Amino acid sequence: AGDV
Amino acid sequence: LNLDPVQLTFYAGPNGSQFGFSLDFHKDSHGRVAIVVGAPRTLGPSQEETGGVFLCPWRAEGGQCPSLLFDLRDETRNVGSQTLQTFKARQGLGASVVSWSDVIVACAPWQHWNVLEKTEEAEKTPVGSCFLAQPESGRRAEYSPCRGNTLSRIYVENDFSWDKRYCEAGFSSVVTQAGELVLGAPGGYYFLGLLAQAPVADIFSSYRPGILLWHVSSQSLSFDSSNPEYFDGYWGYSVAVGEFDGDLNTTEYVVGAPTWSWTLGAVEILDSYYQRLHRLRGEQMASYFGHSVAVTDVNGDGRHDLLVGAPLYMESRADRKLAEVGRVYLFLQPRGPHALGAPSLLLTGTQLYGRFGSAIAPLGDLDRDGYNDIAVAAPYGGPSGRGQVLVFLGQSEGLRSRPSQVLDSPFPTGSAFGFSLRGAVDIDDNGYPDLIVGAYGANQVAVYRAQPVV
Amino acid sequence: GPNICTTRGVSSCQQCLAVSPMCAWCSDEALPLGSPRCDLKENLLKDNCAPESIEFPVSEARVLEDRPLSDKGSGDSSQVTQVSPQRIALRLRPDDSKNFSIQVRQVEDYPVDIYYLMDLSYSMKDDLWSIQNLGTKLATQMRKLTSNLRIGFGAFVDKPVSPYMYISPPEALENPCYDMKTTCLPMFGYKHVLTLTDQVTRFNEEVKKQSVSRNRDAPEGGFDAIMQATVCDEKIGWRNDASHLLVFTTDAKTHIALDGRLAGIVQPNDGQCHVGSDNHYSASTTMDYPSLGLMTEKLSQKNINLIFAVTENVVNLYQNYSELIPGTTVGVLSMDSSNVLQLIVDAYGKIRSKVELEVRDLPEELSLSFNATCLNNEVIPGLKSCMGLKIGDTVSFSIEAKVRGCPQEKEKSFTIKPVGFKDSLIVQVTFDCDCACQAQAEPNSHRCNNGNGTFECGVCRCGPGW
Amino acid sequence: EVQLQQSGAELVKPGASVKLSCTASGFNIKDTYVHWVKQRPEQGLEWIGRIDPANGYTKYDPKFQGKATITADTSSNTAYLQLSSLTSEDTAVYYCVRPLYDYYAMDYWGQGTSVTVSSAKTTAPSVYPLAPVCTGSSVTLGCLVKGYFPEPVTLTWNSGSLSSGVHTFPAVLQSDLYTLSSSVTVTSSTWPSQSITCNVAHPASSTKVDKKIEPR
Amino acid sequence: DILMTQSPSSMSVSLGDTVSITCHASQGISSNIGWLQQKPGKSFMGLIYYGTNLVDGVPSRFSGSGSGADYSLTISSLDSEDFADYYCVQYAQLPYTFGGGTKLEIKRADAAPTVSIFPPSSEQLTSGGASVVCFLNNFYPKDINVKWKIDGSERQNGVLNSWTDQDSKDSTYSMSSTLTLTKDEYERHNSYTCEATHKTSTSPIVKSFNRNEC
Ligand SMILES: *[C@@H]1O[C@H](CO)[C@@H](O[C@@H]2O[C@H](CO)[C@@H](O[C@@H]3O[C@H](CO[C@H]4O[C@H](CO)[C@@H](O)[C@H](O)[C@@H]4O)[C@@H](O)[C@H](O[C@H]4O[C@H](CO)[C@@H](O)[C@H](O)[C@@H]4O)[C@@H]3O)[C@H](O)[C@H]2NC(C)=O)[C@H](O)[C@H]1NC(C)=O
Ligand SMILES: *[C@@H]1O[C@H](CO)[C@@H](O[C@@H]2O[C@H](CO)[C@@H](O)[C@H](O)[C@H]2NC(C)=O)[C@H](O)[C@H]1NC(C)=O
Ligand SMILES: *[C@@H]1O[C@H](CO)[C@@H](O)[C@H](O)[C@H]1NC(C)=O
Ligand SMILES: [Ca+2]
Ligand SMILES: [Ca+2]
Ligand SMILES: [Ca+2]
Ligand SMILES: [Ca+2]
Ligand SMILES: [Mn+2]
Ligand SMILES: [Mn+2]
Ligand SMILES: [Mn+2]
Repeated sequence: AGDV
Repeated sequence: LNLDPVQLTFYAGPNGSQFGFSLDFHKDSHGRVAIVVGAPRTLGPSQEETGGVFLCPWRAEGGQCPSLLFDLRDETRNVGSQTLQTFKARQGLGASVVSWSDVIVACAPWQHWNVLEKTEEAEKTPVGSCFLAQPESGRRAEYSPCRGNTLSRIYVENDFSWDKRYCEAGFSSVVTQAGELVLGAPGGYYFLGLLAQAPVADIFSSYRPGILLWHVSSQSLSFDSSNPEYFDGYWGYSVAVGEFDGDLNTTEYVVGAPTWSWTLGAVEILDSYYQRLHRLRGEQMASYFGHSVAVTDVNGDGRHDLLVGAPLYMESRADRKLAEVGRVYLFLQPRGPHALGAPSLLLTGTQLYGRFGSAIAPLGDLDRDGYNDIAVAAPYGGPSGRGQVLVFLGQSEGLRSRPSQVLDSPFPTGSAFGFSLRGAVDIDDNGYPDLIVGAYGANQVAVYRAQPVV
Repeated sequence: GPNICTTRGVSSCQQCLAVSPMCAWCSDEALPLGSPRCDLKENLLKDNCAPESIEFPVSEARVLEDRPLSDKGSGDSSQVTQVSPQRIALRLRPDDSKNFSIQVRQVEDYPVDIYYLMDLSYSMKDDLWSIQNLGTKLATQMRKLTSNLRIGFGAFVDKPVSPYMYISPPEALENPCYDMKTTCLPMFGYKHVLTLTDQVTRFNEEVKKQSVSRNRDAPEGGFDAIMQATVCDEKIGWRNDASHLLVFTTDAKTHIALDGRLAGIVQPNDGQCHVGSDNHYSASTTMDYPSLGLMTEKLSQKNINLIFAVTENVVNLYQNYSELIPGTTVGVLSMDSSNVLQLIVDAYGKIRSKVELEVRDLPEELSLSFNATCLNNEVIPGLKSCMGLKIGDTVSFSIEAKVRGCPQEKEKSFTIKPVGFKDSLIVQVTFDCDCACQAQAEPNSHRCNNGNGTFECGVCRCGPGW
Repeated sequence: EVQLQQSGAELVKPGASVKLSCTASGFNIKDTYVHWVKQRPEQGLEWIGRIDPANGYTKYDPKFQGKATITADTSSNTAYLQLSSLTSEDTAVYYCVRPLYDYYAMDYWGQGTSVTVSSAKTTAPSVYPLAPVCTGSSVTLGCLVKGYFPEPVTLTWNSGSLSSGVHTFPAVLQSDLYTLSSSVTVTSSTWPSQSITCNVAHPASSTKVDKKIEPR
Repeated sequence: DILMTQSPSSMSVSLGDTVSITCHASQGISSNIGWLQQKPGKSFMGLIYYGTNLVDGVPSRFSGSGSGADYSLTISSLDSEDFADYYCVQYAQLPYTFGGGTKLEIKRADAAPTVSIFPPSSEQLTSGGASVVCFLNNFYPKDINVKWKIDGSERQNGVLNSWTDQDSKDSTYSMSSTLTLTKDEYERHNSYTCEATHKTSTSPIVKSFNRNEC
C-alpha cells in the first residue's frame, strides 16, 4: 500500500 | 568485574568513517584471533561514502588497521533485453560484520538496485547486499537475495505482494555453527521485514562476478503476511540464534521487530523453517522492544536464555512523570517443552536518554565462577552522558540485579561508546574472555582485557 | 507540672526550641536554681519570668503579594492574574507546621495560539480541499471564547531520502507523482508556512496555495515536525501569555526514534531548532526522528498543548501515545477533515477543564499535603488536581507545610504552579531555629569557669574547642 | 541432483493439439525460469519461449506466437508446452531448459521429447530380400524395409547371430511412410553356403516377418 | 533478432589435439553466451555460461573466451567422449538464438568405398513396385556424391538417400541410395547404374547391372  | 579499565587498547579508523559501527572477533585457520571492524562511511574511489571493512590484528598497543578490500565499483549488465544496475554510493559497507570459521561477512544494507527495460524500471531501491571473504586465500563472494528483475508495473498489478525491493538485507546478521548465514531485512515485503538464510559454502560456490542475478538454490526466505500486526514492524531489525526447542539437531532463530503491532515491539523465536515457536511482546509502545537481542545460558542449566533490549523504555517516576532510560528483559528457558514465561528480571537504565539496552553482548564466563555473564550498553549514559557499558554476572537464578563493573567511555561526547559490542573471546590468550567496544562517533574501538579476579 | 520541655533536660535556648513547637526559653538572670528555663510560656510567666527575656517563636504565614483574580484575560499587558496569592512569607520552627491557601482561576477570554500542523502526504490529498475555508470559520467559533486569537500553518511529509522517497527516475524527484497522471510537490520533511497571526484570511490563502507530495511508506515523519514547531519559538511565533495549541493531523501511522536507521540516519534528535530562512527543516536527512520523552520535555518546556487530530483507523494508536505524553489530547478526524473545526473547540475546552498543581524547588526536609475544593465548595482531602471545570470557574487548595528538624540553610524558597499556567505562588520560607538572645552572647565570660566558656541566654555554654 | 524428466514421445495428426510436460526432480520447479527449445536436423535449434512458474508470466519468440503456449503447475512441480494447429514442420525434438546459477542462462536440459506429425495410419513394413547379380573374395547382401509407420524397427541377421560387418541405415520418410535398409558383408565361402536371414520386427502393428536371401 | 554465426560447421581431428570453435554475433552481447554439448543420439549438457564460467561437473580442459561479438570454445587434449555436437547460445536479448552447430569427427586415413548394387526382388516386383538399391560402405571422408543412370542418362526423380554416423569401429561412413520406380516404368529400360564420386578417385566408381540378363 504505502502512502495512499 | 575483572575487566581492566586502566590499560585499554585503541584501534582507530579514518575521520568520519564511523569506524566501529560494527565489529566481531575473527579466528584464522591457525586460531589467531583478530578484530573485524565495519566503517560504513569510509570513502571509496570516487571520493564518495561507500563504507569499508578493516581486519585488525591483536596488538596490545592498538593503532591503525589494514583494509579488507572489496569491490566498490558500480556494476552494470545488459542481459535478457534488460539492464541490471547496482549502486554502491552510500551503501554502508560495514554497517554490520560477523565472523564464522575463517570467513568474514560484511554487509551494505543500503546498496541500491534497479533494473531497466525500455522505458520501464524496477525502481531504484535499497535491496542491500552482503560481501563475503576468506582473507587467507583471498576468495571473495557476494549475496543479495532481495535483488529481482520484476518491473514496477507488475508490483502494482499484484498489489505489492512479495515486494523485496527494500529488504536492506544485511541490516542485521548472524551465522549458525553449521555455517548458515542469516540476514535480517527490516524493509522486506514492503517494510514488514524478512529473514534470508543460505549456507556460506553454497554462497561461495554459486557466486560469479558480473552475473548480479544468480540462484542460490539452498537459500530460504521468510514469508509475507496479511496481518496488520506485522506492518511496518521491521521484522529483522536484529537477529540471533540458539537452542529453544530441545532438539539439538535443529537451529532456532531469534528475530527482533521493534515496531511490531503499532510500535509495541516484539521478539519472535522460530525454527529453521520460520514457523513461530514463541513471541515476546513489548511492554511499552515506541520503546523499541527488540532493538537488540542476545542468546546465552546465564544460569548454568545448559539451556540458552534470551535477553531483549528496549532502549527507549520510559520508567515511571514520581508525580505521574516518565523518563526515557531504556530497559533490558531476561527470559529464562524452562525445563523441556514449555513456553517462555514472563521476564525473570527487569534491568532499567538510570541516565535520561542513555538508551540502556541499545546493545547486549554475551561475555561468556568473565569471572570464571561457572555462570555466563553479559554486558549492556547505555551509549549516551553515565553522569556525563558520554556513554557507559555495564557488566552483569550470571547466577543460579538468572542474573545479578546490580552491575559488578561499569566502564565509562574513554572518548569524547557523541562517540556512541557501546553502540556495538562483542565478548566471549579470549584475544590475548590469557584464559579469560575479553570485550571489544565500538565507538563510531569517535571512529575508534576499545578493547577491554579480562584479568584474574581481585 | 513537668512536661517534654523540662523532662528532656536541655542545655541551651537553641536545644529548647528543637524539643517541641510549644516550648519556650527564659533568658532572665533572676531565676531560681531549681526552676527550669525551658517550659511552657504559661509556666514561665507563672514563675515570675521577665516577658522580654522569653524566647518563643510562633509558626506563621503572612501574604506579601495578593493581587485579585482577573475577570478578563482580554487586553492588558499580561497584567492578568489567575493565581492568588502570588507570594507569601512562611516562618517555621523545628518539627512544626503551618497552613495556607491558594486560589486558581481558569480565566475567561484568554488569548490563544493555534498552530495547524498538517500531514500533506499523498494520502491527505482530499483533506486539503476541505479546510480551504477553515481559518475564517475557526475565527467565528473561537471569537466566542477569545478576542485574541492567532493562527498559523505548517506541513510535513517524511524524510526526503531513500527508501522513504522515490529516487528513480530523475523525473520522480521533481514530481513524485510522475508514474501516475498527476503532478505533486517534491518531497519535503517539514516546512513552516504561516507564522502565528491574527489575520485569519492569511491562513485561508496560504492553505489554498498548498498541495500534497508523495512518499513510499505509510508511516510519516510528523514527529520531526512536532519537535521543530515546538523548539522554534521565534519562527512559529508562540506568544508568552497565551494558550499554545499544537494541532497535529494525519491519517497514517508515524515514524518514531530509531526508525531513521532504515535511511542510514543514526544521529539522535538534538532537540534544537533547524528551520532557517528557507522555512524548511534542514536536519531532516541527517538527524533521527525524536523520541516521545524528548518531545514531552520540549512540549512541557514551551507550555505547548499537543492535540492529535487523527482519523479513526489510528485513533487507538495516538490515544496510547497520548498517555505517554501527559497533557496531550486526542480528537477523531473525518476521512476528509470536514470536522476539524469542532474537534479543536472541544479540545480547547477539554484542555482548560483541568487545574493540576505542581511543585518546584521544594527543599528535602519540607513535606506538603493538599485539600482540593472543586465544583461547589466540596473539599477533597489528599488531592491536588481538579477536573470537570469550565472557563471562568474558580477553585482553591488548602496547603500544610511540615518541616523535619532544623536545616542548615535558614532561608529557602519554592514555587506552587498549576500545569500550563504562567502565574504562580512563590513561598518564601524562613526557619526560625535560633534565639534572639544568641545575637548578644558573651564569649569567654567571667561567669563561666574562669573564661573557659560562653554565656548566652542566661546559661553557660562550652566554648569552641572544648 | 537436478534432473528434468520430460514426457514420452508423442505421435499425433495434423490440425490437432498436443501438450508436453517437464517434471522437476531433486528441486522445486518454481526456483528458476523454464525455457523450451525446438530442434530439427536442418533448421537446427530454436528458442520457443520461457516461463517463471512462480507467477506464470511468459515470453515468446514472435515466430511461435499462436502455436506455442507455455504453462506451469507448481503443485505437480511440472511445466507444460502446448502446441496447436500442428503441421509437418512441427515435427521435431523438444527440450525444456533451466539455468544453473545465472538467472538468464541455459544449463540443465531434459532428455527431450520427440514429436511426429503425420496422417499416416499404422502400416506394416514390406520386407524385400537383396541378392547380388550374376565373383570376388567378399560378398555383400541386403534387406529393404519399405512403407511402414510409425517408427521404430529392429533389424538383425540370423536372429542376432550375425552382428559384425553390418550397416543398418537410419529410416527416411517416403510419402508419410518410412523406408529403411541394412547391408552385410562376409567372405564368398560363406554365402550361399550358409543360410542368411533378414529378421525385421515392427512392434506397432506387431509383425515379425523373416525373409531368406536367395541368389539369382 | 541477433544472429549467431558458429564456425566451423565441422572438423576432422584426433585424440589429444587442441581445437577451437568460434561464434560471431550480429552485435555486441557482452559475454552473455553459453556453450552446449549434445552427444550422438542423446540430450544436451551445459558446458559454459556467461562466456567463461564452467558448469558444475565439467572438466577444466574446456574453456570459454572472447568479448564484444566474437567468442570461442577451446578443448585442450581431446578425449574420446568429446566427439559430439556443440552449439553456442546468446541470451543478451530476447528471443534467445543459437548457432548453426559444430560437429567433432574422428580423423583417419582416406579410404575408398565398397559399392554394391541390388536389383528389385521377385517379391517386390510381383506387388507392382521396383526399387534398385546401391550401397556405398566404409569410406572417408564423408563428402560423397551419388548419381543414378538409366540407360546411361542421369535420373534425379525418385531417389532416397540415407547416411550412417561415423562408425565406432573403423571411423568410416556409409551411405544407402535407393531408386524407386513403378513396375511398368522399370521395364521400359534395361541398364541401371550408380556412380560414386569421392576424393579418393578422379574416375567415378561405377557399378551396374542389366535387367533380365544375368
Ligand atoms: C492501544 O492500547 C490499548 C490498551 O493497552 C490496546 O488494547 C489492548 O490490546 C491487547 C492486545 O490486542 C489486549 O490484550 C488481550 O487481553 C485479553 C484480556 O482482556 C480482557 O479484559 C479487559 C479488561 O479491561 C477488556 O478490556 C478486554 O476487552 C478483554 O475482554 C486477553 O484475552 C488476550 O490474551 C490473548 O492474547 C495474548 C496476546 O495478546 C496472549 O498472550 C494470551 O495467551 C491470549 O492468547 C490479550 O492479553 C487488551 O485487552 C487490549 N485492551 C484494551 C483496553 O482494549 C490497543 O491494542 C492499543 N492499540 C494500538 C494501536 O496501539
Ligand atoms: C486536609 O483535609 C483533612 C480532612 O481529612 C484535614 O484534617 C483534619 O483537620 C483537622 C483540623 O481542623 C485536624 O484536627 C484533624 O486531625 C485532621 N484529620 C485528619 C488529617 O485525618 C486537614 O487539616 C486538611 N489539610 C489542610 C492543609 O487544610
Ligand atoms: C489555617 O487554617 C485555619 C483552619 O484550618 C484557617 O481558618 C486559616 O484561614 C488557615 N490560614 C490560612 C493563611 O489560610
Ligand atoms: Ca533446536
Ligand atoms: Ca538457562
Ligand atoms: Ca560468570
Ligand atoms: Ca583475555
Ligand atoms: Mn500518507
Ligand atoms: Mn487520507
Ligand atoms: Mn512515510
